[PDB]
Amino acid sequence: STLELLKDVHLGLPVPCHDPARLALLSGHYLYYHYGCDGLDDRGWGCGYRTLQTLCSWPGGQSSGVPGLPALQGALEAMGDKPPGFRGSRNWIGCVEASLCLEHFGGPQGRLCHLPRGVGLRGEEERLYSHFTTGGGPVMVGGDADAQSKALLGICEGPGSEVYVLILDPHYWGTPKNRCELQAAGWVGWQKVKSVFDSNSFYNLCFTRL
Repeated sequence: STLELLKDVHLGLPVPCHDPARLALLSGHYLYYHYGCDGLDDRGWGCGYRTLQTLCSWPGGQSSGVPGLPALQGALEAMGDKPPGFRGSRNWIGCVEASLCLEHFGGPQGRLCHLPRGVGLRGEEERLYSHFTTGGGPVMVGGDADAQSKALLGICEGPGSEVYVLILDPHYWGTPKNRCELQAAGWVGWQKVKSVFDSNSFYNLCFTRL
């Protein structure tokens, strides 16, 4: 009768440092949306929608008001952001579309941020700490130029301020049994910012707040 998705899947993960100097995790709850999780086969193109659905699930960790992919595409058509025929298409979306859909469906507020080429998080480290500390939600990372949408759920750093971010990857295909399975395979996990955000690429972020 109901869509049974996994909740708060990062819980139980070890800190990626021996002695973290700073650590901030999101508050509130979210669900793990991923390829095909609702029966629609969006492999290869749907991951931006899946990350967006995760954002929509926060902070209640509830699926009941989270739109499906067709409804998301239909909203973009209705708003004039995409041409007729977009609904039913296999077109990808990113942070720009996500921010528009958040507003349309009354989801958390979605604030855009562009990261150009540069070191680390390009100066946005402090914003990310403050964001999570002040009740911020999952941060979408667009899938442009790497073909992988991701959500950011936390941030920490070691003694030398090498930063790690807690990443949620929506590319799982199948039915994940539990959060331990996701953690063991790295579908959710801490990663060094240097590896998540290639210094020679651009990234878009969409911060969620409520």
